[PDB]
Amino acid sequence: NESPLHFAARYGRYNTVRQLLDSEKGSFIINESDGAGMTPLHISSQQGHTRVVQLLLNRGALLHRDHTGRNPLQLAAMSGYTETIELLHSVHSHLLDQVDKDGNTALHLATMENKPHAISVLM
Amino acid sequence: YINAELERQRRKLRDISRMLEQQHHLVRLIVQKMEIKTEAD
Amino acid sequence: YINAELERQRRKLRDISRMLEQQHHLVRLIVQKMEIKTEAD
Repeated sequence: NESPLHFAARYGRYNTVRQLLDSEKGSFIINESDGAGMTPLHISSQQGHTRVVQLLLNRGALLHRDHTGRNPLQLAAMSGYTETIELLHSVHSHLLDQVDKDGNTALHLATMENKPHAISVLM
Repeated sequence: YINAELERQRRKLRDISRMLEQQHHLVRLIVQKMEIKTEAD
Repeated sequence: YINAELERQRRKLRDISRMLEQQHHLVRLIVQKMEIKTEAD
């Protein structure tokens, strides 16, 4: 199966995330990818959990990229979660204008999956 | 009659879509606050 | 044939809407009586 932090980060589950990052293991588990390449910062924002992705940024998570080369802005833009890209832009304003392995930005990924309410916020 | 029944099914699919988004918020809330002891990994 | 298939889809959207309202009553009951200990604010 998957890690206890990768389980807690994608299903909301706030007090379990705060407790796993409180342990002695909770220093190198925060930046660990899975077989798809996603850190807990990727899966928390792909699923649109906006107060779990904030605690991962107060503890200083690194902005790595998965096997497709996407940052947490582009994964949340594919899913149309508007409140979690207004928070990631307020603390990292340089993830908006980035590309991936296929060269697509966040406006490219929000139109491939028909997310009209994000396009008005991405622009 | 075709234009007065296609217009009726458009209002019905809007009610199904709004009921299903209010329910998807609650199902997603349950897994955030569900108690997991025996089946914990 | 158009009037005998638009009439058939009207009875199908009525069954989806009634199944979804009976289920929305149960999902809304779960959060009223769910046990919340670990994930309590």
